[PDB]
Amino acid sequence: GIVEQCCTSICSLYQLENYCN
Amino acid sequence: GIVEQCCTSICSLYQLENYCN
Amino acid sequence: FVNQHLCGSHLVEALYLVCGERGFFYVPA
Amino acid sequence: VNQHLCGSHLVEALYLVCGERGFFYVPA
Repeated sequence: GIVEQCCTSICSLYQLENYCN
Repeated sequence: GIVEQCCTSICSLYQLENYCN
Repeated sequence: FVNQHLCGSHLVEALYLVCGERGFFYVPA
Repeated sequence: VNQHLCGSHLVEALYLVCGERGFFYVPA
């Protein structure tokens, strides 16, 4: 999920944006 | 530049942001 | 060395920015 | 799913994340 993607690892803008809505 | 960092390569949010102001 | 990781409030706050009008759902664990 | 921000997508990403600071874009 986003923590694994963006906190443990480094995430790109569109990976982040994918968690929107 | 922004093109080496974010297009050729993959930038983090903070790397992208660093190009603001 | 400078940290690229978004954790905690920093991640919420990124979400807040990139999602703008779309909103977002978030759960801190 | 593309990680890479290219071209007019890069300028759009900056539009977004810079908000009221705005930004300087140059391709070179």
